Amino acid sequence: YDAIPGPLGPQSASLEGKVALVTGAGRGIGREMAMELGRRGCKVIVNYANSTESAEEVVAAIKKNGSDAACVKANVGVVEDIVRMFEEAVKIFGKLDIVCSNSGVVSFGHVKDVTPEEFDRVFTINTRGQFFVAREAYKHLEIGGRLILMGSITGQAKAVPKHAVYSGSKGAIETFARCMAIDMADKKITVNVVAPGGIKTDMYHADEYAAVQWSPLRRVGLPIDIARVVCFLASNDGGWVTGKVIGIDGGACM
Amino acid sequence: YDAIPGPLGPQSASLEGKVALVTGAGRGIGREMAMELGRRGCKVIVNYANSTESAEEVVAAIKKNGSDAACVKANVGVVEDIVRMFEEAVKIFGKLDIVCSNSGVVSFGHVKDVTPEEFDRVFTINTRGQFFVAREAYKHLEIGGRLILMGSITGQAKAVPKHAVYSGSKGAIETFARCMAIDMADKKITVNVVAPGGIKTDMYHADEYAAVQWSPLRRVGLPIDIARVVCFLASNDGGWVTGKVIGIDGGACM
Amino acid sequence: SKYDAIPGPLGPQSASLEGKVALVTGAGRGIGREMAMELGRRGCKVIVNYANSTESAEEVVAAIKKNGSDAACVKANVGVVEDIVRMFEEAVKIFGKLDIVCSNSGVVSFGHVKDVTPEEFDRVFTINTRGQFFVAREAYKHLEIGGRLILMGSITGQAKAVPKHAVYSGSKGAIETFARCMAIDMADKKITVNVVAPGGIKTDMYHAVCREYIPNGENLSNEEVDEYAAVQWSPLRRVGLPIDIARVVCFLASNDGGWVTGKVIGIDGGACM
Amino acid sequence: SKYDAIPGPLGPQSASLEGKVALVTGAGRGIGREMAMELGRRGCKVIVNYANSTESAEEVVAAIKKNGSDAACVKANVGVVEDIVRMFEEAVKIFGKLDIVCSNSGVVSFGHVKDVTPEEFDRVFTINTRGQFFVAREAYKHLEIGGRLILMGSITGQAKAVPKHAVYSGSKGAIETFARCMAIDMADKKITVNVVAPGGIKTDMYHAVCREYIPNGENLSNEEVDEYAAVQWSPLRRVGLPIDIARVVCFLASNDGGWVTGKVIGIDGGACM
Ligand SMILES: NC(=O)C1=CN([C@@H]2O[C@H](COP(=O)(O)OP(=O)(O)OC[C@H]3O[C@@H](n4cnc5c(N)ncnc54)[C@H](OP(=O)(O)O)[C@@H]3O)[C@@H](O)[C@H]2O)C=CC1
Ligand SMILES: NC(=O)C1=CN([C@@H]2O[C@H](COP(=O)(O)OP(=O)(O)OC[C@H]3O[C@@H](n4cnc5c(N)ncnc54)[C@H](OP(=O)(O)O)[C@@H]3O)[C@@H](O)[C@H]2O)C=CC1
Ligand SMILES: NC(=O)C1=CN([C@@H]2O[C@H](COP(=O)(O)OP(=O)(O)OC[C@H]3O[C@@H](n4cnc5c(N)ncnc54)[C@H](OP(=O)(O)O)[C@@H]3O)[C@@H](O)[C@H]2O)C=CC1
Ligand SMILES: NC(=O)C1=CN([C@@H]2O[C@H](COP(=O)(O)OP(=O)(O)OC[C@H]3O[C@@H](n4cnc5c(N)ncnc54)[C@H](OP(=O)(O)O)[C@@H]3O)[C@@H](O)[C@H]2O)C=CC1
Ligand SMILES: O=C1OCc2c(Cl)c(Cl)c(Cl)c(Cl)c21
Ligand SMILES: O=C1OCc2c(Cl)c(Cl)c(Cl)c(Cl)c21
Repeated sequence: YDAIPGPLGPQSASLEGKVALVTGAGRGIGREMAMELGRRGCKVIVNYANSTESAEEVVAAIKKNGSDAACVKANVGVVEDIVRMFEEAVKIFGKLDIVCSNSGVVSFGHVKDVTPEEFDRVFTINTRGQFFVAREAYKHLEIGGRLILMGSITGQAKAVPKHAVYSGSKGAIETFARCMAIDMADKKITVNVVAPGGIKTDMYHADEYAAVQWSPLRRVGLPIDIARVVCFLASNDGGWVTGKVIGIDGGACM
Repeated sequence: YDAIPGPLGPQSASLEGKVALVTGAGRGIGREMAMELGRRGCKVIVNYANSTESAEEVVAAIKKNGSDAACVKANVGVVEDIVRMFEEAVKIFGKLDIVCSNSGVVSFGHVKDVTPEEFDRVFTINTRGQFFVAREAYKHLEIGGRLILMGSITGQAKAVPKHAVYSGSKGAIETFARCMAIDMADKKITVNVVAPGGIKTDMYHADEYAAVQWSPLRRVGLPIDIARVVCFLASNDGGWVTGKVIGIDGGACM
Repeated sequence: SKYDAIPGPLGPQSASLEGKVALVTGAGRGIGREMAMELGRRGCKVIVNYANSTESAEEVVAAIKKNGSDAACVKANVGVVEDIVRMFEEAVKIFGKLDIVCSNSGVVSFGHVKDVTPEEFDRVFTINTRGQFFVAREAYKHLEIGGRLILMGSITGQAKAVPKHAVYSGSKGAIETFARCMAIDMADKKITVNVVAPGGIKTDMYHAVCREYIPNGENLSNEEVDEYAAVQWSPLRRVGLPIDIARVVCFLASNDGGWVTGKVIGIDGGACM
Repeated sequence: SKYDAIPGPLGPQSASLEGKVALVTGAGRGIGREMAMELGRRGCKVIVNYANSTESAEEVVAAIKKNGSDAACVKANVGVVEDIVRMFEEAVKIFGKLDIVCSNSGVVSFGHVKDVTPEEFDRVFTINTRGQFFVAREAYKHLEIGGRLILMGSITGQAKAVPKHAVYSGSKGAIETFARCMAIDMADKKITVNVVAPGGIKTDMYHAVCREYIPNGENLSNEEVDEYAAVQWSPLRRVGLPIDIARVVCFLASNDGGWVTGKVIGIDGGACM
């Protein structure tokens, strides 16, 4: 039990030769996770449901940076798509080392106005979808693999009105991480959740206020702020971090 | 702002003349919530989905203790039932002061073995169902009302293997409570979650180990242990408690 | 099977504090005074501890007696462990037993971390943290089997946007961990240990430092402060009062709180700080 | 728009600590020594603080130099605020600047709450809590704009089943609140403040009190202890090592940790305590 796990020094942060799959990587945070993982030496499978041109654009940009990439279409709201996606994925690069479950949708509304269709739309993607991406990831990941789920500051936020559906769909992910860390540990896979505060993306648009209001550091959160933490968790540096929820919001209070 | 909210002294704990609706009150924890609320002076609407004979038995026992009660059949997995249930409910006693969302199902399985049907079965009742019972409760509750949702120690537990689905369905409730407390506060309704540890019920069966293992107090948790906290929250004593998660597990660590 | 035994009475009596003896530290003023009054109103005999406010302490004692319950004041400085030990010995000799201990005494403190002196850090922690721990140590020793220990925390223990409050906040955050750990130890006597964590509450502490939680509120009128506390710290749109806290303390102090141990109950009207 | 500016380098360089100067308290042994070594391995110049282990401190300093990075030891007792101030002044005069401060020094303590003495409580809090706060105060003052402050917590800050550990656990729990509050204050210099909360880690502290976290483990062999720690505290089935902690500290210390502030990162292999 004294045996050092992995390399001492900077190489422990290396993602060289790893293969990562990121869901919803054609745009926003998912796109930057893919770009950054690629820059650190990973071959990346860029999943998308709709944004096809965007997806091929991410794949091309990743190749331009020196790493192989490919895209796979799949809607996480359909478990059959998720199963197919992983089967396709492992055949592209031969194995899967890292899985970043990032696909998600936003929603707003006073609880009184929430319809079952809106609730179902959000939970099927943000919660159910991530659960099943996690199930398939467990099956296909290399022993010693990595699974990073997507949460949000709203999972624990205390002052966000008209956001019960969205927040609740994200809060659930935090418990999944704790519970899946136990189950998936039998293949030495760590399972963690990244919980971004506000981050500039299309979802975000739906700067000075965000800068001064949600951060003492006085700036806006960017996709790269999240991508960097994902790479840490995905590396050997994140080896003793499992079942945790990492808040990435610049010291926000919401 | 110096005006005292409600009566000073013991009367602040009184539930005399209140009308409460409890979901899944024909058995287990829900049955005891109904009995105890009744003993404290509440008229109780006993909801059930299947246990009809059990439901009428709870209603009869509550009457025998000195309070009026009635039962209403409704499956929380069907939002149409929930809407109907509340419409029926308010017509029985004329108003609704307290709503205890308690209906829930248990589930077990290593993440790898979870099917979409099992995941959906559990989330539709434990999460989606409670959300919609909450939505209708908001609509029908008296200004100054009370909404108590049902959680679990598993929402935050760290060592329960093969329980991602169940735990996650409960963890979501904790975020709902925080978010609904904001929305529902416009009618002065407090929203909280009770999170029981192991409690002796039918679900439980699925004593010395539970006694010594999950509690320094060295005994098993009972439905009344939960019912009592529910009554506190439901009373004027719980007036400044909103958006909170109250753990009721005798000091357990799971 | 023997575990099927119902702990305590079924029904409203489970919330009764009749014939209970409680001790409240810092009960001459603020939240502590109201805890004492409310506990007295629900049937408890109360030992009203105070360190300085003698006249106020006797006023609370007289008021509690007027409401129909016995009371007595005991002077003790929580920053001196010898005083606490002496206080508990005097307490059990006044009423014979101790069923409930409410550790409430505390001081507030403001200042950017860069400006904190070892003397200021020491002053706050000696009362808020060290003091509560030894009041707890003694409460464990003297409490009845099946007793109750309620510690005083604060929303600041978990708050994320309170600047210039590291010392005070940290002194209350420590209490949350004490509750979890002491709940284990004290359970060998069936004592439950919990923390009440209030948000802003109208008391002398409130008035003094209230403006220090409000961005550019140093020039706020008292009404603009109350109004700011009402709308800003609570969806319920009102200010927190000592009675809001006293009521939860009584719940925890009663048989209703029997399965509640090692917990932190936030009492802030749904505040985000 | 100006907020679209990317903070730091894109790619692997963002994890680089090249040309950084770090100070680690209690770096002569245990987790602190490894933090120093690993920081040194990633390109940092390190000030190895120690209070007693002089020979060990110079050994760490020599080892760091052998790995190709400069280092120097500074003696200071964290329980004495004057020592900490002097330590920071000496530190910035050795390497010219300070980019990273790792507050690691700490002592362990065991005992049922009833048996805790004011001297034992004071000994632990003066080093674990008071000491870390003043190392933090000074780190704020001397750190570069955009610096890093990593405080040492523990799984015990939130643990729910550790008996006879209220003093130690409480001293670490306070650190979690300090991080949230200091992150606000220290942000005016763009400094991020976080806490690393390890589970059981093989060091001298580990060996001594390990058996005190294991029910009836007082008669366990060293192997049965390691084996118990392996299976009992981690689904990953292995014991935690100083390097497991050092790696996370380096992440936080780098540009990768730029948006991570006011957080507590648990590093326990998924333990439940
Ligand atoms: N940006 C923010 O402020 C925060 C975001 N988050 C979470 O981070 C994640 C990324 O957010 P962000 O990048 O801002 O989002 P955007 O709205 O910019 O796009 C997010 C991604 O979700 C994908 N997606 C949606 N539905 C599906 C689906 N059914 N199957 C597969 N992929 C799908 C989209 O792909 P496609 O184009 O193919 O539809 C898109 O790639 C989300 O889960 C979000 O909830 C959390 C906190 C804050
Ligand atoms: N007992 C324990 O250890 C713990 C329980 N809990 C939660 O507390 C609640 C009560 O648990 P417990 O009493 O032990 O459970 P039981 O299994 O004894 O029965 C729970 C209740 O759920 C009701 N129910 C199930 N489905 C529905 C539905 N579709 N619509 C309406 N009611 C429904 C059942 O009614 P019916 O007969 O009509 O089907 C029953 O009344 C649950 O939500 C549970 O998850 C949380 C932590 C611990
Ligand atoms: N007001 C608020 O908004 C909040 C208050 N709290 C906590 O609640 C507790 C009481 O607060 P509050 O009533 O507002 O405070 P006040 O400022 O009104 O004073 C409260 C009590 O503290 C007592 N006290 C101070 N020092 C000592 C000491 N050395 N030994 C014994 N008793 C002492 C005082 O005694 P004496 O009469 O001798 O002066 C007084 O009885 C504190 O622990 C506080 O930090 C937590 C969150 C919010
Ligand atoms: N090991 C574990 O399982 C865990 C450890 N921790 C925390 O990590 C930190 C280090 O732990 P670990 O390496 O195991 O501990 P060790 O017992 O191995 O000793 C660690 C360091 O603490 C230093 N120290 C003690 N007192 C002082 C003082 N008064 N002033 C300055 N430095 C002092 C020691 O200095 P010196 O050489 O002079 O003796 C030593 O360098 C502590 O804060 C500890 O509580 C947290 C969780 C788990
Ligand atoms: O936690 C607290 O301790 C004292 C206090 C005051 Cl006096 C006020 Cl006004 C507010 Cl808002 C808060 Cl949150 C606190
Ligand atoms: O939190 C801790 O501080 C020291 C320590 C040791 Cl020395 C051991 Cl062995 C274990 Cl298991 C834990 Cl959790 C801790």
